[PDB]
Amino acid sequence: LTTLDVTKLTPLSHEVISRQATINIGTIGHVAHGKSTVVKAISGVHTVRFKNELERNITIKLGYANAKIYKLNFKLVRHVSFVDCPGHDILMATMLNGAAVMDAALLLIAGNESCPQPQTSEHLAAIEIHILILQNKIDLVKESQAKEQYEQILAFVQGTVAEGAPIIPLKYNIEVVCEYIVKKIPVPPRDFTSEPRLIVIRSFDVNKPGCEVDDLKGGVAGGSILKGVLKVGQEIEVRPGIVSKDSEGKLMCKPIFSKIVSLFAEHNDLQYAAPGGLIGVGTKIDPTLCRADRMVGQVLGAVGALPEIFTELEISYFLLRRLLGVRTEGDKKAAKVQKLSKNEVLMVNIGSLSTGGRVSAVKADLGKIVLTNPVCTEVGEKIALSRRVEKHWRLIGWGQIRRGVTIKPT
Amino acid sequence: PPPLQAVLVADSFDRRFFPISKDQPRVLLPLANVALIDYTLEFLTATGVQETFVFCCWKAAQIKEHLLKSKWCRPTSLNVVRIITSELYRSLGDVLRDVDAKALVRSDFLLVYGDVISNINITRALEEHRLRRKLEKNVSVMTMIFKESSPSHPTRCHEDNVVVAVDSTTNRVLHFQKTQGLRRFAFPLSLFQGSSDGVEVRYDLLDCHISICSPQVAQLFTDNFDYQTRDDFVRGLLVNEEILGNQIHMHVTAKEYGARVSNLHMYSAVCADVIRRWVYPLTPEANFTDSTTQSCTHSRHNIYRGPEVSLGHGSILEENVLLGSGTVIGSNCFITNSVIGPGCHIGDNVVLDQTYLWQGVRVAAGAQIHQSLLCDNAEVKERVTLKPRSVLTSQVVVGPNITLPEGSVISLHPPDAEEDEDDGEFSDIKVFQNEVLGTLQRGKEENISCDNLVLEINSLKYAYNISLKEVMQVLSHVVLEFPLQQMDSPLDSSRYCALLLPLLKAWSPVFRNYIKRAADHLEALAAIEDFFLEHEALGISMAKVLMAFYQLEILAEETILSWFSQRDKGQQLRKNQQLQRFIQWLKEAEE
Repeated sequence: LTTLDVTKLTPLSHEVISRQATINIGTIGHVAHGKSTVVKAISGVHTVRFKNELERNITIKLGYANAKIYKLNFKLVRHVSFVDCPGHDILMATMLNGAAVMDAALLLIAGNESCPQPQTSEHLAAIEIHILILQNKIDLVKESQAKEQYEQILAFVQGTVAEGAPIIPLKYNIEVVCEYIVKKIPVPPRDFTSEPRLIVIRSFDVNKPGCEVDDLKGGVAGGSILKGVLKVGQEIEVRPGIVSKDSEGKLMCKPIFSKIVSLFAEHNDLQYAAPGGLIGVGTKIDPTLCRADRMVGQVLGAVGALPEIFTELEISYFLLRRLLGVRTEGDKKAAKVQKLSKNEVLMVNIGSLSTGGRVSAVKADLGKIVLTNPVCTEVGEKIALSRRVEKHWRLIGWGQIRRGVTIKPT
Repeated sequence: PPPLQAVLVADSFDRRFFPISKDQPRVLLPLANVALIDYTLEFLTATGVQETFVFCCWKAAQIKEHLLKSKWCRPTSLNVVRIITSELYRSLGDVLRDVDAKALVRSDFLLVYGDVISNINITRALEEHRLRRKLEKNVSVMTMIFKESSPSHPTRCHEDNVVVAVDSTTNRVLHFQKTQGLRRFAFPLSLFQGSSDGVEVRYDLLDCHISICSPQVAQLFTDNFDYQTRDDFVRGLLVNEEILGNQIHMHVTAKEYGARVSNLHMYSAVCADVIRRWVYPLTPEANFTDSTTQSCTHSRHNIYRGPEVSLGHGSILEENVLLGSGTVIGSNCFITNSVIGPGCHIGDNVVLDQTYLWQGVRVAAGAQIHQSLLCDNAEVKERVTLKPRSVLTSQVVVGPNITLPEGSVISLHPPDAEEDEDDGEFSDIKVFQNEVLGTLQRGKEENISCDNLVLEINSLKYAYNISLKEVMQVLSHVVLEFPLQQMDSPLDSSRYCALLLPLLKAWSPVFRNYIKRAADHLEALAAIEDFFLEHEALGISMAKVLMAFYQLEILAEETILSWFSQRDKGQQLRKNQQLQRFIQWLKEAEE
């Protein structure tokens, strides 16, 4: 049981005021969606069950898992949120679009085989960037374990070019990994004094069917806060808002204003929200505007964020020649990113804002991407560029916004 | 359940009707003196649809004006039609994304195109879809309607032929593909693992392009923003079955008609079917779009005659002829299997076979017209013969004494038309080295950044699990070989020094980052010795190459001394005056 209060001015990453989630640590490995068992053994199985709906983007949404590390009748020392999405490509694209995401990593390597999945994981770790590799190949002979350790050390010798000097080796391994994480993970510098800014990654409608007119709650949004601290009762605004084109003209976006009536983590959170976790800021928004995942892709500002609404963006890009770390046995032009074809839909991913964009024009140094929906990110931020080759979106290159079309409706 | 809804895409996002579609939308093209939009609206109304959404982008003004004057926009129409226009539409995926954005639909709507001729009643298919949805709890997301047919029918065009593999006991679509240009069809084995009890492969299905959809369809379309066509959705959904199952089922009709007009072949086939009462009760004499102009009487051999047709003396109407109001036919004519629009004027001793004439067409005496289309107000002069598959667009005249070939398409627009028309007729580690060399060559041409270039080289090394010493040897060998490519066949040392200058300076950060350890420096020197020996013609400039490593700090001063001290045949090459002078100069300059 915690005793969080509403009296704080300059909190810290390791401060005990929050003690829920302050540091986000990534988890990319060759588990192939098998890391759920390790996460449950390290954090808990049923720890996250507070709002459910019909899933929409299973493989394109980043998922978190809150966990508090306790040490020495035990006292909690640190709290870290483990992030593990299906497919390392999405996490790599999201992380390498700025900063303040996945401050730590855990390479879930395997001691049984050294297939191309470890190479892809190493390439993703190098591209995204304090890593901590760990082998989950349990139930092996002592000689087999020694041979696997030797092979892992041989691989890490090459992998140490960027970051390859970790050490790790059923619950005993989990405890050892937890101790190593507590000992080695450093506190990242987060700007708590800045204005709060939240990016929505999950929307819900808590009002159950056939409810009374008294117990009618709505506007239970969600997402992650990068810079700033959100306090209950503050007047918040949605940067995207409601976008309509019924006026027989250009798309018009009207921002939505509300007040933070609640703030809920996996457990019961206090009136103040801290960066580095999945905090659901339930405002006084009508559930009709916020149904299941109908608000995803909007930035919940506080004081009218300067980022204007952008319809099209001129981005100078450096397309990567081949697939990052993907060299299959065949490689029959599959791992070869072609040039930016005109009228081609690409997944523009600015930080954690996953949106869609088609290429309108390009002359050898800069494309003019028209987005499927307006976004409010920046005027010169780094925007990644992705494209699926076979039913799987994968990173294609980088980008830098130079100009755009602004929409400023009242 | 709520009233049945329907989304009617009134714009085909593909140009299969140039130059006809350059002044009139394909949706408004008259099939049997009635526009296609009227046919599809009648089909929607007759099957119980109570709310319709028309999404028109290309020439939306004409479609809006035509719809507002139509029967379905009257206050007495039970099928309420909503007109939504947008210039930003580019595909059916955009239309469905907009539908999901504005939340037009609530449950189990209809997706059809604006050029679908049908008389299908979907009550049984809708009931089956709803029962399946209720029993499976939101698994079946779409129910596509197919018509039993034969591969040899004129309606089965080569472009839109489709082969579908299904589960025979639940009418579930397991695989779906088009047979355009394919002489042999292939099916993955993953079909047979699940429904091993029964699997059928059907090629006798004609795609009516009618689907019973759920709001989950629009949700999936807006989730995958790159989807553009219904076929894209079907393929992407059927390949992604392990997660988000979202299965698709189907319905087959046998005694009902349905087909969409996609090109001139489909246009002619569907027009012939409509005239021959294959789409009953949607017949020319039914006047399902109630209007004074489009009233006609049916006679023997499917002859439809309008008011004041005034047939001449001796002219014979063989069969399957529709004559519009106000038409005038000369004497000794012979019209068969043809549709003639209202207000046409026809001369004497003409022959019309499987031809289509729209409003205002004027034909002079003695013409011979076979299997051709004449658009609005087209004119043909005296004694002109039109071979099959000919098209004359609006306001087009053809001069006398000319026989247009069997593919003539002429209009008033020069580029799109094949002939501009007017009042006249005439006038192991080896692959890594190649990839590194290819990336370096591409990077140099495009001026790739050092950090980006280093990452690409590192990514290739990690992908192939290359070692550290091997990478240093490979990098030096690839770079050295690349400088040799600067000169075609000079076989001189001066050219090698010229090429090694830009290569070393531009790629200095990459080499320095990769070559930092003393062991790597020793390996790099050994690789340089092999490169110099293998290029002894250009190896006379080895002194400059050795100085380049020290100048770029890739190889330290002690590394050069250690390499020179260590020796043989290579030592004799390193014992030359040029090599000795460079070592002495470097030692004195350093200190």
